[PDB]
Amino acid sequence: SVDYQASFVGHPPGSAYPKLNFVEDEGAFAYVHHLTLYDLEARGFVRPFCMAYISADQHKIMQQFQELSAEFSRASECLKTGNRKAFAGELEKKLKDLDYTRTVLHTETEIQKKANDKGFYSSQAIEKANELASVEKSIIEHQDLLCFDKKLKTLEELCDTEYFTQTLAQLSHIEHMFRGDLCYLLTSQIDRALLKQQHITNFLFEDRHKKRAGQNALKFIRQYPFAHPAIYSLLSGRTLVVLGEDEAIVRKLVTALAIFVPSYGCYAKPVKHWASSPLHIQKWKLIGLQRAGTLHALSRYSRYTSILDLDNKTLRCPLYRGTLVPRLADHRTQIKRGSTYYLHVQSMLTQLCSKAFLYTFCHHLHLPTHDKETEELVASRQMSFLKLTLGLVNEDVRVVQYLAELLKLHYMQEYVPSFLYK
Amino acid sequence: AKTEIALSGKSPLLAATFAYWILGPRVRHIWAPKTEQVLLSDGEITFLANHTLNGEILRNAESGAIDVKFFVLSEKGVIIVSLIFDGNWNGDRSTYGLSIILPQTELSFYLPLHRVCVDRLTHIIRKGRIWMHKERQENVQKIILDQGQSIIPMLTGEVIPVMELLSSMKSHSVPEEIDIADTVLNDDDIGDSCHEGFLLNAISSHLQTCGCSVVVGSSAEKVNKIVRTLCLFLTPAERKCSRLCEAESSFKYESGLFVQGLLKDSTGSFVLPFRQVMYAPYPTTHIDVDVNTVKQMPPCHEHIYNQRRYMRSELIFQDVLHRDTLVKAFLDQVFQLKPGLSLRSTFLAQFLLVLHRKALTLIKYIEDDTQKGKKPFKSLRNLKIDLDLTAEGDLNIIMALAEKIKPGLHSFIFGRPF
Repeated sequence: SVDYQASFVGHPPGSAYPKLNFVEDEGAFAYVHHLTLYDLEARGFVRPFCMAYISADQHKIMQQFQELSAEFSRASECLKTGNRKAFAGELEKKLKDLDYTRTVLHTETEIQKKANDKGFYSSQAIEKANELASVEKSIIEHQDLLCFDKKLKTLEELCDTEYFTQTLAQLSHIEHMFRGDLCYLLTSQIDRALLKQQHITNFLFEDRHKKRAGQNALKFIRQYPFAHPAIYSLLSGRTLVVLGEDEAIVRKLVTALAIFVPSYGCYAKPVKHWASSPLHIQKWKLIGLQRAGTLHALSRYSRYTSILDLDNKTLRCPLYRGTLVPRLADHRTQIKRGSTYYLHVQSMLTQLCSKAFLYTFCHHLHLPTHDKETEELVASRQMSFLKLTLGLVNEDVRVVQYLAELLKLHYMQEYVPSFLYK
Repeated sequence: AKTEIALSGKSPLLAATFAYWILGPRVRHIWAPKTEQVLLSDGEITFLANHTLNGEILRNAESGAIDVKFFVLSEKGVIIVSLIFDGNWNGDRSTYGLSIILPQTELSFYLPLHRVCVDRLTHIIRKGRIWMHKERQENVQKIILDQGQSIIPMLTGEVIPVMELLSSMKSHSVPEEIDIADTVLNDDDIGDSCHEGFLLNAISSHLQTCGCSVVVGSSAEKVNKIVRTLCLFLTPAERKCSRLCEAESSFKYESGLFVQGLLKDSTGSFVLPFRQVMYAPYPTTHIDVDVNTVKQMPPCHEHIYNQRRYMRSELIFQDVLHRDTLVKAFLDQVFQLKPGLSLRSTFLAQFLLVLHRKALTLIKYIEDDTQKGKKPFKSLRNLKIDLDLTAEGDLNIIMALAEKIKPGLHSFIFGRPF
């Protein structure tokens, strides 16, 4: 029933010194990393007391076995270093305690009595100093390479865990790592398993309010008119600013649409998210300005801009007939969790990356090319889009833009109208 | 107290155990590996078998069905995977248990196979659990007084391949980590109606079903230059559970793994074996390199299970009808990336990356709509258009990467309608 089984049948009968074994179930579906904590002041001078963690399905362990049994390796070993460290030190402490016996033993024996004792107890009083001094060297070597107190012995063994916090840190961190189900987890390995080989697609594009940072955008697109070219304007760029009356909203609704921005590369993000109004500058491709001084750079930079007015709707660059953004965003969409809408967005961008990936390469489209030199090749590059399934001449800009992002980094390591409607 | 079976190969696994349950015996009879230079002493093995015994004794209220065990003993380095049986009375723990014994440092090799191994053995007990009433023969009570002779035969032969199967993957050294594209794709372009038209037909078929099937050809090299190619489309944990087939190594169709091989098709008509193909985890293809054709079995979980239901208790079907634009895309330009360099692999992953991510949405998507009684999804008509899934070639593919993550997903959607 309700959880009690941390040691119920989570303890194999010793069965080896460091061993790591398994249990079946009925509802247990368990796993055990049997670790004994041998205690001098304890019967057999040993203490099997093995902490691990137990989950369900028999599977989210079995094929996930390594790192769980590679971190239970690190965690359970870590505490073993600690209680021994308390135990190793205190053993000589009670050695000195019994060393004081000899200090009295010598005085008592044969002082005036002339050894009126046997005294064969003195054999005990000296033999103990040997094997305890022996297991000491066993402890330090074992450290580097390879009745109420009896249960209360477990206390300091469990108490010194609290001190030597690393054992509390890992099992806390372990409880963080694995979760209720492996699958959403399992992809995360696979997702990052793939990412190792391909990194060019990583910098060219985006890759913890992310529940809200997604959900707000879904509440954005699904019920905000004219928002469609906004994404386009944002995706293509090459700049955008958004001003509003109360700044209590722009913070909320510029983290929503921050997903779409192509970060320059190995940086944090290009969304300044707002500033004052000097507006000198290819360094910041999203700004708030929360605001006739602005109305000048409004028109002085009639190129590379856009606006908003929550008071009465507007923008600057609504020209788009293609189908790509409709796939990136359709107002007749049923995506619910929003966080999932992030995934649908996140996935699609890889395709946009993928098409963009192709255009950079193919080693038949750059200046070395078959037909001729002047502009035929620029016509020739157009026929690449026949292989590259463009949407419309507007989409030609996007994929051409991502070259510039990709072209720049390989290089480093080496005109538009404007509408508006209510 | 032993039976020596030589293994064809270099480095097989270790022995197996068949201890009995009146008084719990350490071990009844032990199978043997190839005539190796040095083994692990039976006396050590006898204890190791007896070690699970009292561990097995620890179980209460024996079971309803056969259940698993698995040991790794750092002391006396070994990896053990035992079973608990269902008793004859089903309450009196007449368990006997069995486990192939595995040398240390080979759990990396083992663990991806662990599904294979349990499957192979759990069938043996399914055969074993009768319970051997042929040993309940017409015989005098002196005979009815029996275990150590009449039990081993049907146990012997049916457990012989398991060591060979496990030692097979060392021989058919299926690529563990990576490959430079000694596969097809390293070529410039095949450029022809048949082969290029074929190449798409297979890979699509290789995907709408999770697990590929034999490259049943007659070249043993051009036969092996497809199995390493169609396996770029599967996980690094699936770089194994595959086989690079070898020239006449007398190796049958084994249900467990889901990329395979053979050669020459037994020089004549050879059974699938029709019985063993169901016992695979998925439907699968029927790729050739002789005919350059393809086939496939019914949809992975709405009809194999029903076919499974027909045949599980008894004890080349269709061609690719679908042409995903997404894969027709992929394959069309992959050769256009000027091969020879590292480009295609990256593109491959980016293609692949999409599928898992695009799979993951569909995972989240359907699991988002709260499952309830009278409440299936029923929104597939919305689902198709919504997620950019309109090419029926593309839908089932991502629907086919579902089951590899949510095994019950595919029934959760098609069980009610079909």
